[PDB]
Amino acid sequence: KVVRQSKFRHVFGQPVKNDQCYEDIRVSRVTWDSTFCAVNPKFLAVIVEASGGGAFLVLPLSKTGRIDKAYPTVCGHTGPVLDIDWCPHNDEVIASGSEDCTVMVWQIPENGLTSPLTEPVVVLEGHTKRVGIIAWHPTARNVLLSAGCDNVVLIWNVGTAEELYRLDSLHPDLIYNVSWNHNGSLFCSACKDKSVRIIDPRRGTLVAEREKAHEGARPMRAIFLADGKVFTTGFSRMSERQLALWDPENLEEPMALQELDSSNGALLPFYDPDTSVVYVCGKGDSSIRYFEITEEPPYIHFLNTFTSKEPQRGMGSMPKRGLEVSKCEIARFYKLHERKCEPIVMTVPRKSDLFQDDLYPDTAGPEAALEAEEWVSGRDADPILISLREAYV
Amino acid sequence: ASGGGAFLVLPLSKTGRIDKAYPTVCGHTGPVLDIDWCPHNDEVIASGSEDCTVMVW
Amino acid sequence: AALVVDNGSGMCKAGFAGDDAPRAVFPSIVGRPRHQGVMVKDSYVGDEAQSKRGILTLKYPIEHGIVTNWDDMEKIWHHTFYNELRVAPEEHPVLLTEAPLNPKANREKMTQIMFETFNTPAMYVAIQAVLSLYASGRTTGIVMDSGDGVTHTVPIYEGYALPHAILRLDLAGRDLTDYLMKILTERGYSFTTTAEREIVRDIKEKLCYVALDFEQEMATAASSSSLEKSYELPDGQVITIGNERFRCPEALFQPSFLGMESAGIHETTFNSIMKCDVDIRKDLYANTVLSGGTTMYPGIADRMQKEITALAPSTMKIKIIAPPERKYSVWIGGSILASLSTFQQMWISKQEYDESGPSIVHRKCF
Amino acid sequence: AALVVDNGSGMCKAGFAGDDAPRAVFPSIVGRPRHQGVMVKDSYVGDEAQSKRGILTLKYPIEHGIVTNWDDMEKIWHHTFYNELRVAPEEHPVLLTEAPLNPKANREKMTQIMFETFNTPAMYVAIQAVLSLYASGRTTGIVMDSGDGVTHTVPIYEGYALPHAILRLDLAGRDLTDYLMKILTERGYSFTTTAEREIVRDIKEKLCYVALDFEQEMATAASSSSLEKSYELPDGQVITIGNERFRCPEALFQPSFLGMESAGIHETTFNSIMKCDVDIRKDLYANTVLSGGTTMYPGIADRMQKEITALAPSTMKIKIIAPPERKYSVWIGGSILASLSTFQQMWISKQEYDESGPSIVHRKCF
Amino acid sequence: AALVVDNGSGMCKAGFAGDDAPRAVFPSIVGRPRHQGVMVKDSYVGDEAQSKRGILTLKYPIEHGIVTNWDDMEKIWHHTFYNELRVAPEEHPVLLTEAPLNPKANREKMTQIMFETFNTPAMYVAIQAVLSLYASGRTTGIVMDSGDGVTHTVPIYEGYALPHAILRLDLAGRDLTDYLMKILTERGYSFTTTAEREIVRDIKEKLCYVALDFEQEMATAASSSSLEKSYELPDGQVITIGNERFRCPEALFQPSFLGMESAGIHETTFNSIMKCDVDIRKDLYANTVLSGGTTMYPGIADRMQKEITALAPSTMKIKIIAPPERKYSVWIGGSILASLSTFQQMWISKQEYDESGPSIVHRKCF
Ligand SMILES: Nc1ncnc2c1ncn2[C@@H]1O[C@H](COP(=O)(O)OP(=O)(O)O)[C@@H](O)[C@H]1O
Ligand SMILES: Nc1ncnc2c1ncn2[C@@H]1O[C@H](COP(=O)(O)OP(=O)(O)O)[C@@H](O)[C@H]1O
Ligand SMILES: Nc1ncnc2c1ncn2[C@@H]1O[C@H](COP(=O)(O)OP(=O)(O)O)[C@@H](O)[C@H]1O
Ligand SMILES: [Mg+2]
Ligand SMILES: [Mg+2]
Ligand SMILES: [Mg+2]
Repeated sequence: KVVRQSKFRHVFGQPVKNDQCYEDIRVSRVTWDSTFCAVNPKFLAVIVEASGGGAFLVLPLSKTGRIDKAYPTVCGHTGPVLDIDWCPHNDEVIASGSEDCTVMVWQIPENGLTSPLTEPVVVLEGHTKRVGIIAWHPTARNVLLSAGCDNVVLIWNVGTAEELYRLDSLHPDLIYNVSWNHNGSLFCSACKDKSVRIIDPRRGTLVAEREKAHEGARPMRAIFLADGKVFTTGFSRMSERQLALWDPENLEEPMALQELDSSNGALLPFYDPDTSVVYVCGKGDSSIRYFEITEEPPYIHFLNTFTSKEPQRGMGSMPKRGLEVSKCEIARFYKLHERKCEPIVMTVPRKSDLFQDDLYPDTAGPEAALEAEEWVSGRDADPILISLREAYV
Repeated sequence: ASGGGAFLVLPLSKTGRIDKAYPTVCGHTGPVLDIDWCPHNDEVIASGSEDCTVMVW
Repeated sequence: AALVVDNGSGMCKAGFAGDDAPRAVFPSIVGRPRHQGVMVKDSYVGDEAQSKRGILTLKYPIEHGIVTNWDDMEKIWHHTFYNELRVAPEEHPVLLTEAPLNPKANREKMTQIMFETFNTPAMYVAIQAVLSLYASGRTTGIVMDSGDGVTHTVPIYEGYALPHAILRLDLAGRDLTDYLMKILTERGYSFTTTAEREIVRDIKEKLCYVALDFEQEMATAASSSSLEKSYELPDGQVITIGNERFRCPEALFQPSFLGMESAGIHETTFNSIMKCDVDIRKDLYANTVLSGGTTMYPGIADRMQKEITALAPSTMKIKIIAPPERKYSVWIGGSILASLSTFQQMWISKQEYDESGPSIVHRKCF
Repeated sequence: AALVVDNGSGMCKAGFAGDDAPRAVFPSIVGRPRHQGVMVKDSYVGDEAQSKRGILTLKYPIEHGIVTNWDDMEKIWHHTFYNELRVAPEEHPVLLTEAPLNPKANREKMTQIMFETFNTPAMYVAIQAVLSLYASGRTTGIVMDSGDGVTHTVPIYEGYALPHAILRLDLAGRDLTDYLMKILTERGYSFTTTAEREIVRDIKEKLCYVALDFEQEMATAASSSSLEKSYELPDGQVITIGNERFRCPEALFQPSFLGMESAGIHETTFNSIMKCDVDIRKDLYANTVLSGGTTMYPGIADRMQKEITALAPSTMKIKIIAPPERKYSVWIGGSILASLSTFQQMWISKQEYDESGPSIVHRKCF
Repeated sequence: AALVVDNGSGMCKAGFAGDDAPRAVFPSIVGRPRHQGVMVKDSYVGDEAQSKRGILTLKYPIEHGIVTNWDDMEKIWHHTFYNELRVAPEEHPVLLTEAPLNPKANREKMTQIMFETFNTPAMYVAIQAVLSLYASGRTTGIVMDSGDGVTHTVPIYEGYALPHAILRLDLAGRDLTDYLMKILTERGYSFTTTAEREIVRDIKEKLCYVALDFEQEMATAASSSSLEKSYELPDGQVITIGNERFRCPEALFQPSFLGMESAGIHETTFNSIMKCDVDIRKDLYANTVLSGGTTMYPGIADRMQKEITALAPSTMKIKIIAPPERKYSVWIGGSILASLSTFQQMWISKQEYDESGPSIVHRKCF
């Protein structure tokens, strides 16, 4: 009664040792506000600065320490790379969007890169402007979403290089981010007109829209939760960063609205469906704040904040399959400095050294539920769940 | 003194902390070695320095 | 209804969050009989031990801020919840106070006792010096907390503490009480037993004061009877003390009276300020806050201002803040803190402690 | 109402076009706490960081004219538009300044930030040395812009710049501030933290000067106390400095004091003139313009005239132009340029940048 | 028979040129009585002050490499020549050692005392870091001289010093002794007086070590008693310390433990190398020489190698040279230098000093 019932009220962040970091990495200098980093249990992908065109550095997780300046990179784009996203169903497939108005899908060798990679597997050319948004389908296999600066959202079939759907007359201004829902049947997007839109891609219709979700003119984000709600980070009229929770069945007023501070930089939300914990990481900030989303009011509970002395240029989150379960680790964040990638370990303090069933429920596995052909027909399936107990040592 | 030589002359009533920029008797070009008040004049003092000169103030 | 417990070396103040003054203030003593019973309770804690101290041997479970006996420590806490506050400890969250630079082992035992013996639903530990700044409504200042066991100087600037500049002086009220006993023998009064120590402590709290100029006061007391005062013993005898009124508190500013090599409270406060950054010393000079019962002598604030002014540069404004309620500043600041809506995130649940241990208490605490 | 923003290594000057002086001048520093908060903002930029520097670690986003952290660089610009000027960047065109021989990558990042992060309607980037010539009302001359990060010598003849004759000297005010810190230790004063760096910088800006004859000044300081000056620290302590007043600025003319192999500012200016064509050296000798805060030392113009005269032939007339407002010459020239009727053709629209990219910025800019 | 005197902040080493080890090594302390004599020498210097330290107030004439009292400084020198060495100072030339970047005023006073007070026939002052490199038999390398008052990093290449690359760290053995005193209170042991400072210093010199992995060592110390050691106090009491063995030396690599904003000795050494020319950094990486008593911790060479390797490029070979006799490297190098045939030209006569002054001492010395 005195203390709100929670398991993550004492989660603390702890950066890894110096020898476990990645140094001498020329991180990208693009003003586009993206994560600049994508990490799977196998490789680490960081967008890097190239003299000509664009490239991103893909290196194995075991390759820590100082990185050679002549290390091979994935340099195939003729323009700077904006977004990178690993395939959830294939640890060696990554899609990258660049300023050359194209989307390329790459195949990474098992042991890494020995020579520079220039020829991709599939080149997607459907955008007339730069593509800064990429999101793989959580369930359907080889289904990729790309949203360029032409205010056009495209659904691609990576296997057949086919454009499944085209959504043009749905965003009047610049699109900030696009996030799929749990099953993959819907996706939410934040636009420059301060409007949150829930759109069905297979039907091309607007499900729900909230105009002026955040009154500020600064960039804002919108992501989908596991239970089916929308968590948005934005700014107020007084240039104060806010967090909001929206019900897709009732958007007249937000369920929650909390103000964090008055600093600049867009807030990038990192959602963990297993723990229902949202990690808010602002660009240029030196702190990581995590909040728990529950049904009890005010539906947004501040847990704690990890504080550092160096601002972050980007940040990627390791999925559940790559975490160290035996050490009660629930999240790992690869914080990007200007010349270094510093992993940060989020650990739930527990006296017992055994496997914690409550901390690790069943998580989505690397096996696709449906296929591209099946998903187009209208089939909906939940992600296949695996057990994290086998990872205990 | 950083350069030359000087000695601090202050009234007996001026007690407590003394300002670092308090005026001194800085006329010698070398460090002052000895000072002696005139017994017959409480306002006359002679000083000897490393510049091989004796100055009466 | 959260509980605020400020347990010191000599006195224990307890109450409820939101109140203006502690509801239960009793001495932190445990008395045991030293004679044999001839007519047909083996320990007394607090005021009941003070009313029967003639047949008891009084012992302080805390000495110099160090708990010398944890069995007697639990008696003080048990007496607080059940006999003084008359509440169930398992139904109210408890806010506790700790000395600056408190060892983690001391905090672990205090946390373990509250959660395992008294089964408190929630518990938090706060720094006494920080709480003293809460009561004065300040975020910047240096707190000179002089209690019964030890004296501490904690500089705080804009809500940020400077542990490297925290200085400790092993000289407090109990050391002054023993010094008064020693110098009262020179006047012909002999106090030796532990029961008579409380009598001398009452004399110290009622007749002692800090002289602005010790040498002038000593000369005045040697040529006049104006400074003379009388005290009535519990058995009706009246004792009379002269220069001992200001000689006993003088050991605070001249620890050499007790054979101590350390410097006085005025120099300890000045040295703590000098250990801070140069850009924050100006704010610490004008925000010197006095806390604790030992700082309750009449004229101690004027002497503190005069002594620090002679040490600080002439361009600095020395301001000694001595609120009339500073004897309970630590508790009042804790009551204010425990009532803030933004403090509810700092509570540590009993269920969280069981599954996590004392590691979550070292974090969330400073 | 066009904005003129002059961002340097140490100071940022901002204001409105047409004004005679910058409205906002604040240090280009970002401070972050280095202690732990104990009382119930993770970064401070500009003056608010200077007022809290005791508990902060001050860092310069620009070092040696190179932006070492673009995240902190955006904080300076955000603090300029919203906290200093209190204007909306999307409603006013912004005129920016760039160092001579500015890398194209540096200009691309600055252009991208203003058009995407701040969404400015129009933007233009001008050369600092060219703008400093505008303030003096000249079209021909060599500008020695010595600031906080780097010293530049830019010869301009009849409105035509000579990039091949532009010389760079990695020695500016910040290097002199560090040198003053090193030589102040010889007098017994220890300044080590970043907070004390700003204190030493204040000493340099108030007590330092350039001696016409360094050897004679050293002899004068070694046999007299007339060159002594006193400075009061923030904590009220007073320090005295002697020959360090003119020894610190002497590193500008004798870089060997810092272990540097390069030549002094007088020789760098002369070498830049000799790199030009013979027919234009006569006009550059008589039009030597001093710009930046590092040229504000008393007597630097007389020393510069004496040193250059020795290097130059006897028949050439050496004239050093040191306007009293040369600390803000870059901003003043920018406000003059942005107020011209013929400058409206040099603006670059946000819409033009979105459809053409940074290619149109490399053109129309020098 | 020339004399080699190596006077430091904490210890004074003296002897004769040509010997392999100093003949007299005694603490650089001056003790004065703090009680009143009741039974029918007002100062004690060196070992006699250490034997009577229970009734004396021990004071160091040198603090942080700065002589805070020249009257007590002459007592150390007088005790050196007459009590320890038992020689006449006027019959033997004296070779003295000075800290890097020594102020000229400090050198003038030392020269004046040796010639006017002790009337030495000849005298010379050498840099401690250079003498440390003499003992190792090298002409190229960077010397990390950490002692009792201050830590210095001096890079030398082919016998040429680089004063601009010399870095200073205000953190040495005495700061670690005070830190051990602070963290020993968390274990229940109270050391406050100056006499107990020498006891804690003895504990540090006997039980402290540097952990290769600090966090791993803390985990080992928190789950086992293998890192536990016992120390016997002079009065027979036995104290026991655990993780404090490696926590106290860790302040060298993490100065934030003391609230200091500066960097560790590993980064200070790395930063000094980076301040040198690029063509000489390779030789400095492989010739890192440790000197002083503060570098005598077990495992400090391995930790320094690991920390510097993480900073330097992977293609550089990091070699830390830690000779077993490095506690006396400055004296041993001075003994070697004073015995060289090509050194007799560097002596300065008393007659020359009388007719010329300290000017001839600033020359012929670096
Ligand atoms: N009015 C007073 N004048 C002088 N001394 C006092 C006064 N009131 C209390 N004291 C002394 O102050 C000491 C410490 O009181 P307190 O602050 O309760 O200690 P603690 O910090 O251990 O709780 C007591 O030993 C008492 O003798
Ligand atoms: N009166 C002064 N005397 C000497 N130096 C000064 C003075 N005023 C400013 N400076 C120096 O000028 C430097 C910055 O000057 P300025 O060129 O105006 O800005 P920036 O170099 O940051 O563009 C500062 O580092 C400061 O030390
Ligand atoms: N074996 C040891 N282990 C750790 N520290 C030591 C050891 N021996 C001496 N020290 C430390 O070295 C410091 C002084 O060393 P030294 O360089 O000889 O003195 P100085 O710097 O005054 O010349 C002392 O403070 C002492 O604590
Ligand atoms: Mg108390
Ligand atoms: Mg400038
Ligand atoms: Mg030494």
